[PDB]
Amino acid sequence: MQFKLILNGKTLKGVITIEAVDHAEAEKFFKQYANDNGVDGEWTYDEATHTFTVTE
Amino acid sequence: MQFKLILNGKTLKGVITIEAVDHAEAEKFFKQYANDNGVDGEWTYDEATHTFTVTE
Ligand code: NI
Repeated sequence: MQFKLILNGKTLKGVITIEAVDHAEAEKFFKQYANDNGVDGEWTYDEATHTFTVTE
Repeated sequence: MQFKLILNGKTLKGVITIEAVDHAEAEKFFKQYANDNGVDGEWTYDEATHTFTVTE
């Protein structure tokens, strides 16, 4: 299902949409996306939006 | 499966194990647990242990 992640970092801004199976898959997938492109921070999650964000 | 919650709060420390259906309902049980018992802070998640943390 549709899960979204907002990469609100220093240099880069972003919004990614995926169709992962659940909160579990979407979560690890986004931990790895943010890590691979160099934004790491605290993760916020709204379950009304199915939207993760990571803020630096 | 057994999901865990590490409550790192100013005064209170805690560790809860529950048997919620998935990462989703465990995380919401832990969200409404955290406010219901009055800890507000930053959440990190370990997928090796099935273990949430909130550090106030
Ligand atoms: Ni999560």
